Amino acid sequence: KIVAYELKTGGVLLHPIFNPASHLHFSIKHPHTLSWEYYSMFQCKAHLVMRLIENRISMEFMLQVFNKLLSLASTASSQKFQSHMWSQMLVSTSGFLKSISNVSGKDIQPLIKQWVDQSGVVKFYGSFAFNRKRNVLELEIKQDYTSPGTQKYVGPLKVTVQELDGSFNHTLQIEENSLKHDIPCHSKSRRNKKKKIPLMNGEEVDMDLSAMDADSPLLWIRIDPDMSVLRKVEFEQADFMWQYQLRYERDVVAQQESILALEKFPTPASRLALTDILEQEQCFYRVRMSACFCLAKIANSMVSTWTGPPAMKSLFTRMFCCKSCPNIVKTNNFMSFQSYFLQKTMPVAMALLRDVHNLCPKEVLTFILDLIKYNDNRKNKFSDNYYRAEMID
Amino acid sequence: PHTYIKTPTYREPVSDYQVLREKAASQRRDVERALTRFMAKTGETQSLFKDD
Repeated sequence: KIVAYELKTGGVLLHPIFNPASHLHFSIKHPHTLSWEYYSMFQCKAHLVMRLIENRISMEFMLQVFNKLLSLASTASSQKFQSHMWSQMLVSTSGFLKSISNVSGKDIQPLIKQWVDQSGVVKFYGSFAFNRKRNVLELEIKQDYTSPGTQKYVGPLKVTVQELDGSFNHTLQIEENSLKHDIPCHSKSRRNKKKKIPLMNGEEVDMDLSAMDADSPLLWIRIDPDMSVLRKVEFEQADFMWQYQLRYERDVVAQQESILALEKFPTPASRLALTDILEQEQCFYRVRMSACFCLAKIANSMVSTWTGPPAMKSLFTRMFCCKSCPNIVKTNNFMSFQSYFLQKTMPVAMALLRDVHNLCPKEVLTFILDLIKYNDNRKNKFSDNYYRAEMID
Repeated sequence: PHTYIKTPTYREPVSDYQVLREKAASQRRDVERALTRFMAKTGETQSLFKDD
């Protein structure tokens, strides 16, 4: 939301100094002259910058800062002196930074100078190349700092590389003149023997390594995984790396960004990846709800190649319909709250299917109308208004 | 044994889940269509098309 708004119009400036922001058509000196979208993005950027301050100075020290502010205010709140002490209930920026420096011993003045006083987000364009001879991974990260909303980042940058030997984090120092970052790569001895490949968490899984390159061990790369800067990343992986990142990652933002990047690769391996995500309980439900729409877009792009039925129809009849009647939907029992959301989002994406003539097929429209006719809600303890409203959608 | 013995018969029962779902669905759709057409005809009405 904030990178869309700041690249759209100028930027949000937390803590201006009194104009400080002249790129935008109102004055930021008073709350009653702000646009309402600017007020919303102001609150949004403020809580993300506080998450960044928690990233630099750990969460228990952050809660100690907040407790110190509240305790000064509550010792202030019981005095009777007319504001000799009632102004300890008012916080400022300098007092907040001083309380942070009191509890932690680190000051955050570079982070405050970059993300508060400066009003911009950063844009990262990354591309990699694997050097087989020296066994290194040559990243190439360049910033677009000449757009109207952007600024230049010179700090450190975390990158997480999943190779066959596991998941390794690397810190890169991205100075102004930097372009190529050579990080080292590990072995490929988990392709010699079939062993399980260890993940970002402590677990390990069986991966189908037939799509991987023979010479490179690395399975996927993520630039800034923890969202530790206010950034927009445009990484150029290979399509099998996006499919491996969609399947076997233990991070929902990486699964979402792989869904978002698989729309450019309409190959049938990506259709198999999104269909395996859709069939998979123990995936987070908002990833499957995105995989519905991604599968609809991919299915629209590979017409005159699609083999069987329309996308997600057989999967809908496998998950939510009767075993004896495929075209009759099961009676509504909405007590699971994840297959309820997936059930009410799957025909909405299924209706974006189009034939070679650019018209929605009469197999999906008939399916949606049979979902509407055979709807029986006399048996669940929950209402049907959102599911029926999504059927109209 | 039409002459000394006898036994009763019953009507053919339709215990099929498919046709029971179809019967309940079509009866609900027909009664709600009849209700909404009756309530739109005996009151103030709007129309998506001109004089419809």
